[PDB]
Amino acid sequence: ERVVTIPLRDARAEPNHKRADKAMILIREHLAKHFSVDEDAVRLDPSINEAAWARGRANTPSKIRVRAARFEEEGEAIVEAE
Amino acid sequence: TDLSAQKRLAADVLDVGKNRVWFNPERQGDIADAITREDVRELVDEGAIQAKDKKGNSRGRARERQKKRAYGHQKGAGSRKGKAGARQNSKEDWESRIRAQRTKLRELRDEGTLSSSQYRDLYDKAGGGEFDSVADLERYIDA
Amino acid sequence: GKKSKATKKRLAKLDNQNSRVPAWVMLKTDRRNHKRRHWRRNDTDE
Amino acid sequence: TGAGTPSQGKKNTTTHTKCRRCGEKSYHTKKKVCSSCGFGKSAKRRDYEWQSKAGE
Amino acid sequence: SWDVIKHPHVTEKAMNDMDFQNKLQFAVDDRASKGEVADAVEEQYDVTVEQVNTQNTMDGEKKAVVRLSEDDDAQEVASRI
RNA sequence: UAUGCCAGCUGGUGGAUUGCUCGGCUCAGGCGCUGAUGAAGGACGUGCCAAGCUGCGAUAAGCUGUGGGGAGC
RNA sequence: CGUGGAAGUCUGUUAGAGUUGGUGUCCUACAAUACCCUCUCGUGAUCUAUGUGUAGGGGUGAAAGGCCCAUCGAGUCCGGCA
RNA sequence: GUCGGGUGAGAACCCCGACGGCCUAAUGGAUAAGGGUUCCUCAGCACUGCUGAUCAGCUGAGGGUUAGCCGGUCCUAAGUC
RNA sequence: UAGGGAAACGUGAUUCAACCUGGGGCCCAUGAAAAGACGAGCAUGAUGUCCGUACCGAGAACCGACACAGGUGUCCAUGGCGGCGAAAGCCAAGGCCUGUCGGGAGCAACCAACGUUAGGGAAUUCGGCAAGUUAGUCCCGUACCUUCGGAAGAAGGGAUGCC
RNA sequence: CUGUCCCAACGUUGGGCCCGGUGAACUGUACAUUCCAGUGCGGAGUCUGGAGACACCCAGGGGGAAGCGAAGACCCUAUGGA
Ligand SMILES: [Cl-]
Ligand SMILES: [Cl-]
Ligand SMILES: [Mg+2]
Ligand SMILES: [Mg+2]
Ligand SMILES: [Mg+2]
Ligand SMILES: [Mg+2]
Ligand SMILES: [Mg+2]
Ligand SMILES: [Mg+2]
Ligand SMILES: [Mg+2]
Ligand SMILES: [Mg+2]
Ligand SMILES: [Mg+2]
Ligand SMILES: [Mg+2]
Ligand SMILES: [Mg+2]
Ligand SMILES: [Mg+2]
Ligand code: NA
Ligand code: NA
Ligand code: NA
Ligand code: NA
Ligand code: NA
Ligand code: NA
Ligand code: NA
Ligand code: NA
Ligand code: NA
Ligand code: NA
Ligand code: NA
Ligand code: NA
Ligand code: NA
Ligand SMILES: [Sr+2]
Ligand SMILES: [Sr+2]
Ligand SMILES: [Sr+2]
Ligand SMILES: [Sr+2]
Ligand SMILES: [Sr+2]
Ligand SMILES: [Sr+2]
Ligand SMILES: [Sr+2]
Ligand SMILES: [Sr+2]
Ligand SMILES: [Sr+2]
Ligand SMILES: [Sr+2]
Ligand SMILES: [Sr+2]
Ligand SMILES: [Sr+2]
Ligand SMILES: [Sr+2]
Ligand SMILES: [Sr+2]
Ligand SMILES: [Sr+2]
Ligand SMILES: [Sr+2]
Ligand SMILES: [Sr+2]
Ligand SMILES: [Sr+2]
Ligand SMILES: [Sr+2]
Ligand SMILES: [Sr+2]
Ligand SMILES: [Sr+2]
Ligand SMILES: [Sr+2]
Ligand SMILES: [Sr+2]
Ligand SMILES: [Sr+2]
Ligand SMILES: [Sr+2]
Ligand SMILES: [Sr+2]
Ligand SMILES: [Sr+2]
Ligand SMILES: [Sr+2]
Ligand SMILES: [Sr+2]
Repeated sequence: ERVVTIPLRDARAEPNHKRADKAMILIREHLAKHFSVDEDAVRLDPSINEAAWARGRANTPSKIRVRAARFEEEGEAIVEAE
Repeated sequence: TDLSAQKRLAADVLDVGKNRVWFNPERQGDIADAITREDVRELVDEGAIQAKDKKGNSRGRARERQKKRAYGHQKGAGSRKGKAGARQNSKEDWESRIRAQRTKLRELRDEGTLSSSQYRDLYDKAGGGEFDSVADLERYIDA
Repeated sequence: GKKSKATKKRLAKLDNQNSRVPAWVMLKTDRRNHKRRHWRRNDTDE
Repeated sequence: TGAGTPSQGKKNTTTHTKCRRCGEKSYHTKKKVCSSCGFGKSAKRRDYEWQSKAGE
Repeated sequence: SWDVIKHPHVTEKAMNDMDFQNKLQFAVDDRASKGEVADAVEEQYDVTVEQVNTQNTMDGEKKAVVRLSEDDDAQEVASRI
């Protein structure tokens, strides 16, 4: 378990009106890479969802502090905001 | 589980719109077994099926604006959009003005201040548009 | 539209004709309803 | 307005209906005459020699 | 010659009218009136009819909702037949 | 030697072909009017379970009589 | 000066009606006449629903040979007819 | 639309919650015509659905429309027989 | 001491759709008919049959071969802010995520819709086609011509927020 | 007044491109890697002479196939029609 800062600047490559959707994909991709798990195994708690969608679908925050844990037999990650 | 049939029933039971009825995420299985309207009422009482509160637009910002405008502010040339006679109907203003002038003259006749001859002279002049307001009428009577 | 008593009987018959050929007829003849009418795709009388 | 597709939208009038006499959907409910059997026009059934080829 | 009562209409809604409202439901002949349905039920079951409500069903037949008096019990009349 | 060309083999696809005929086509002989005693035609019914066809008509794939027929239906 | 509130009157994407330009989009279409913006009329010779009438060398036509069920310098169907 | 979760052999699109949106003479409510069972329930996915489907206006089976006082019915209109 | 509401289970006011009732004006235009009702009381009792009644009413239940961006009548025209407004824009009630395929690449060329472009300013083109400019409201002010109505919002100039 | 132009640039959204799923049509005498000349019913990928040419695939804008679409509406002809 550790606290990570996820950069969400690559969501600018995706069209403006859909930024929140890509942000949520970037978060899952980052936690899968850094915690050495599969993207299917990363569980994002609704706190992260509400954080990225806070100012709508177009105005997403450039960064996001996230607390993630790593456990189990197959290997998975439960993640939340702070 | 498909709770859409119950959503329709809960909406009729609670007498609220479908989008405002809430179902407990932990009690989905119990709401799934809810076939009848009596089963729904039982679940309403258990607190499993609730109705959200309907929004009402806040009139606070409007009330503050209504106070400034009643005091004479926020009605300058840069705030007016309609034409002059649209903001105040000229026929309605004449109705307001002339009824007020005819009531003042009727009160002064019932008081004995003006005779039926003086009244007639002033009534006909008021009907001819000689007095702007009631104060302008009183200013003519007092010489 | 407002239907009469006779129009109602006719529409009723058309609905009854819309049923399948029973399971037992398939066994009796040793192996299809050609009058299969849909409310949208097909058209009735009147 | 086009005479094709946009003019087909106004078509919600009932004219031709099931006939009391012949059973065909040809009883014009406004004219009270059947276009198939002639019910409402004649006591005799509507039939014409041109409904078949001349030598048949 | 046609008979008035064809057969009893026994469905779940027909039972709710029998258990709670003392009403028996019948599938009758479509040429039969409310008064004719009333008489025929009294003459066949030895009951007293108060009100008859009819409907021309989408099955081509006529359904009649027949309410009996408080002296008669609808559940007891339906059990013997 | 990939992509691939020609012919064939095994298996498809397709339904020609050959064989078959409960349907047609044409010729011939016989016969030939029905209806207010409501025809012909149509509608809707009618079966244990019955959608189509056929039959039938609230006595509803049927009722009665006589003759034939026969151990099946 | 006021009152009055006339008008095939004006502005108006009110409803509603219409259809100038883009010769835009589409053009095996969403559509056998469509989409978007622009534009015109909008108390009157106004618009509109339903009912009703006029029928083919005949109707109907503020007239374009327009329209009479995607059909019109003579509708459609079948027959004449191979 | 997104994150969780539910059901399921199977879930991007079936259901629950949350978050985020869209519609305001309409994308809301009541109806005429016209449609004709398309309505509700259960069971289903061979068909139909611009992908998928456990969903459905689809498939199958059942069920459902109750009136002295709402319409028809009655009256007469242009007009028709 | 019906009903309904967890509860309270209000009182006054303004503007007032519906509905009621009057006054005026216009016509080379004159704005249905019939059944029925009233006129013509009260009690008690009986009777009141027959037909329709589901659902859709539309960017999927109608017409258009289609779950068609088309077409298709009525009533809700008084929900809040806004403003002249049944306008815009925003938001309730209510409805919806079915104008129903998705995933991925700072995502190239090219195309459709579109924003911004220095200096020049119609040189473009048959032609300012396309785009743009102007704009609401108040004050001042307003030419030729004219059928005296008009032209006319001519033009031109100034103002405009908040406290 | 201005991107109409000088003279074009950068950006925005949807496509376009790659992947899963769904899945048509137009068109097809045959052969077919062509180019330059020539010839031929005088407007040839196919004849003649040369030149060039290892095969397959992706994206592109459309030079050619006198490209595809429609038994030319112009013109003439018919002892044709209206
Ligand atoms: Cl009704
Ligand atoms: Cl008055
Ligand atoms: Mg005035
Ligand atoms: Mg059924
Ligand atoms: Mg009834
Ligand atoms: Mg008309
Ligand atoms: Mg189900
Ligand atoms: Mg659709
Ligand atoms: Mg410039
Ligand atoms: Mg030039
Ligand atoms: Mg222009
Ligand atoms: Mg030719
Ligand atoms: Mg010519
Ligand atoms: Mg001639
Ligand atoms: Na239909
Ligand atoms: Na029955
Ligand atoms: Na290849
Ligand atoms: Na004979
Ligand atoms: Na049968
Ligand atoms: Na005057
Ligand atoms: Na237009
Ligand atoms: Na004009
Ligand atoms: Na003719
Ligand atoms: Na979907
Ligand atoms: Na308002
Ligand atoms: Na530009
Ligand atoms: Na080319
Ligand atoms: Sr249809
Ligand atoms: Sr026109
Ligand atoms: Sr019509
Ligand atoms: Sr006649
Ligand atoms: Sr004849
Ligand atoms: Sr049924
Ligand atoms: Sr006008
Ligand atoms: Sr043009
Ligand atoms: Sr388009
Ligand atoms: Sr076109
Ligand atoms: Sr344009
Ligand atoms: Sr106007
Ligand atoms: Sr012929
Ligand atoms: Sr509705
Ligand atoms: Sr399957
Ligand atoms: Sr449904
Ligand atoms: Sr009548
Ligand atoms: Sr008043
Ligand atoms: Sr209803
Ligand atoms: Sr529509
Ligand atoms: Sr149109
Ligand atoms: Sr809402
Ligand atoms: Sr779909
Ligand atoms: Sr800038
Ligand atoms: Sr110029
Ligand atoms: Sr020039
Ligand atoms: Sr100015
Ligand atoms: Sr291309
Ligand atoms: Sr031609």
